Amino acid sequence: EPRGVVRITCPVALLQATVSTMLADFMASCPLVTIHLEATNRQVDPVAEAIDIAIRVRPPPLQNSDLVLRVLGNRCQCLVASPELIGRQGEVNTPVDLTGWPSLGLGQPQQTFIWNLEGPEKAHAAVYHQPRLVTADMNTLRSAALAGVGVVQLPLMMVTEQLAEGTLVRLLPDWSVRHEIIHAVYPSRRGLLPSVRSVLDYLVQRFSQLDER
Amino acid sequence: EPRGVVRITCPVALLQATVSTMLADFMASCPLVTIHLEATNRQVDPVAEAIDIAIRVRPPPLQNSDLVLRVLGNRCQCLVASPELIGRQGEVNTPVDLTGWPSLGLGQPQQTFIWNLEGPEKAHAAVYHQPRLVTADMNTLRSAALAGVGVVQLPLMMVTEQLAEGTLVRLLPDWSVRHEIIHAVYPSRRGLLPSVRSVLDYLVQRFSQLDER
Ligand SMILES: O=C(O)c1cccc(O)c1
Ligand SMILES: O=C(O)c1cccc(O)c1
Repeated sequence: EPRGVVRITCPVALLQATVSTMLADFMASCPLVTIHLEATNRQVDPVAEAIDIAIRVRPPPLQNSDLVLRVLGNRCQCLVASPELIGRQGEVNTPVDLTGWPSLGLGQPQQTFIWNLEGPEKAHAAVYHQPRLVTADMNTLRSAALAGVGVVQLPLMMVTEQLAEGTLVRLLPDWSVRHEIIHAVYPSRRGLLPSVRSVLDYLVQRFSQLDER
Repeated sequence: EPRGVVRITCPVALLQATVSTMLADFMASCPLVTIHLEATNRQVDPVAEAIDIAIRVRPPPLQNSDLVLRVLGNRCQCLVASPELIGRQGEVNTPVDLTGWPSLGLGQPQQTFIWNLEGPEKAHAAVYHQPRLVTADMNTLRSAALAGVGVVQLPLMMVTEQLAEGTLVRLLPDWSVRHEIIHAVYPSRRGLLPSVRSVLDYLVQRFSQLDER
């Protein structure tokens, strides 16, 4: 019954870990729907590039633009390093202790990398680091952290198996990094289209069925 | 001993499946080397953007540009679909039989998607398809193919576990799609730098230790 083309954008790590299997199951149940899916980590302007659904992962506050916003879930972040690296660099009891640790950075080389932390008694700390590895691929960062290259901040869901095995260890567990909000942004008119709506509703139902943090 | 910044580009699927663990191990053994790694599937111009090492995956023939070329390995491709999809769409004994099958496409939406095939007795076939799913992420394509959304062409190394389980099946096994060559392209002067060379040599040794096809 739903038929037409739907143009979607989604960050890479979220697509591989979560969104891909949703879209696969949707397309199996809606044979007449065509999906053009750009896997990119760039900020996408939905109105100009005529994007029907743009999935984003950003920390609050979020864009109060003219676009419609639907929240899909919250994902917490954490600072991790390997036991080997911890054995060499000392103890981390306050954010100041991270100064000088080798680090890894998610993004582009020209960016300024800073860990924003909130701790007990409403304490805030902002720790600048010069990472020796900079990339947008979360898989590569996790493998580098596993080898003890540097401390890195990753989404919890990306490292759950490693932390359970002990091959990665959480630093400063009493402090917390700002959480990220998985949300979908769409132009008001595009969501009216029947095919776009069916895709939108199915994602909402699938994300509601998840109990990830 | 090696120290400095090395700027590298690498396609996503190859980075996640292969190149990431190499760079991780290298950086653990060379603490003074900084790596800026862009994970992108775009054609990178190394000379203009001042890229030290650009890793590419393209079928032969390759660029005879002024850049230095080092071959790292050959990766064969194959056409796969799920048993369920095969049960619904009929039998595939010649490339003509693929006409009309729902398909998936690796790339951008505006591209023209054609399967180039070579068969027995030096027979060539070129099968145009209109894919209902278009993306650059290989993981998403594999999950869609697993759900029976469409026939897709993927690198063999990406589907070895699926084919062994039977959840994906190889179409037209007597025909072959052109193979892809993993190679690294670098400006002649940039490779002279000590840090770039150490990275280059380590990749050459690591890829030589692989016996992937
Ligand atoms: O929960 C996830 O799988 C996830 C994936 C990517 C980014 C992110 O913040 C969260
Ligand atoms: O052999 C691989 O892992 C590979 C990964 C990506 C592309 C490709 O042609 C091959």
